[PDB]
Amino acid sequence: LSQQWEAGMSLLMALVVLLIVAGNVLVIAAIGSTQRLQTLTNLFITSLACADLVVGLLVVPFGATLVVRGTWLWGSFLCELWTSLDVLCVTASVETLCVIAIDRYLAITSPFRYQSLMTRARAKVIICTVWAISALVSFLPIMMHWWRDEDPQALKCYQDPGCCDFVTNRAYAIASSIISFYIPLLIMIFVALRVYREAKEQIRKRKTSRVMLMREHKALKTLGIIMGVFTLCWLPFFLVNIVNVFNRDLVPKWLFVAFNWLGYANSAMNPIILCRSPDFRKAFKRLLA
Ligand SMILES: CCCCCCCC/C=C\CCCCCCCC(=O)OC[C@H](O)CO
Ligand SMILES: CCCCCCCC/C=C\CCCCCCCC(=O)OC[C@H](O)CO
Ligand SMILES: CC(C)(C)NC[C@H](O)COc1cccc2c1CC(C#N)=N2
Ligand SMILES: NC(=O)CN(CC(=O)O)CC(=O)O
Ligand code: NA
Ligand code: NA
Repeated sequence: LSQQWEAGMSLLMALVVLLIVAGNVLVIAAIGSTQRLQTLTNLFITSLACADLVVGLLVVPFGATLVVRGTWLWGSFLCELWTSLDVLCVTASVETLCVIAIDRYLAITSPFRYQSLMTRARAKVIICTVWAISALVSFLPIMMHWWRDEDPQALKCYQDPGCCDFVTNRAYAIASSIISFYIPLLIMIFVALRVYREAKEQIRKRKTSRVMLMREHKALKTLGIIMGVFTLCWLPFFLVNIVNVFNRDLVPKWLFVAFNWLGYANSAMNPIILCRSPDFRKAFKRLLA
């Protein structure tokens, strides 16, 4: 009966990996094969799809083995590398979303300046910077062991290569959460709501025709959906992360795990959301025979 749960979960995990990996490869292949999707924003979408792809290839497969076997198989170094890459992908995702929000805000409020100053290459640089900042805030604190807690339970986990629970001290939990997630999220949300306001003002009445603006507004809607779904998927984990460093009894392990998997599920969601934007849909239809 533990074998039918081990087999039951193995098959389900393999399908999660397939969906994440194939969906995000399909997004990247749509953008790379279609003139109409060669927009700056979609370059930023590429960054997201990449973080999702690292989630599907590296993070979920290690994680599934933890989930179904109930112990860590891969030794102490890969435990730390896995954790670091998990933390990095979440960080780079929320920083890219906050950049998309700011970029669009500047695009709609200064279309002339924006289109005369932004390039495909200058976007690729912003993206690079994002991943460099994300890797710094992610990798460095892990590497330096600034996260370690001094409780015996924590110390027993750290001595056991078969334990890979991210048991951290309070200081690290709060500070890493602020810097990796809560500040870029709050900024993304504030700025996105202003983009939404300004778009609304504009269609109501730019020299642009109202039909052209409505088409601009459909593509902005896509990005807003991705942002709201990212918020719904990750905010519970981050709220619970903080409750739990203050009282470990408030959040049982299996529940903590469930919240973390709702975050990982975000990486399946974007390609599916993109399926309903018209330009992406067309491209997916062509690509899949
Ligand atoms: C009118 C006065 C109202 C003031 C209220 C605003 C308060 C803070 C709001 C946003 C912070 C903006 C932080 C800027 C950090 C983003 C850096 C960046 O790289 O932006 C992406 C780039 O612009 C892509 O083209
Ligand atoms: C609870 C999640 C909070 C976090 C949120 C993050 C920022 C998202 C900002 C705005 C929503 C974007 C979608 C805006 C949709 C407006 C489109 C509309 O007009 O509604 C139906 C339309 O009329 C039919 O064509
Ligand atoms: C298996 C684990 C627990 C590894 N999953 C990590 C989670 O997906 C991402 O969690 C985080 C992302 C960024 C910053 C973070 C963070 C957790 C903490 C803490 N203290 N700081
Ligand atoms: N045996 C090894 O290769 C690594 N070891 C030690 C470690 O990962 O810290 C794992 C173990 O002792 O179970
Ligand atoms: Na992501
Ligand atoms: Na361990």
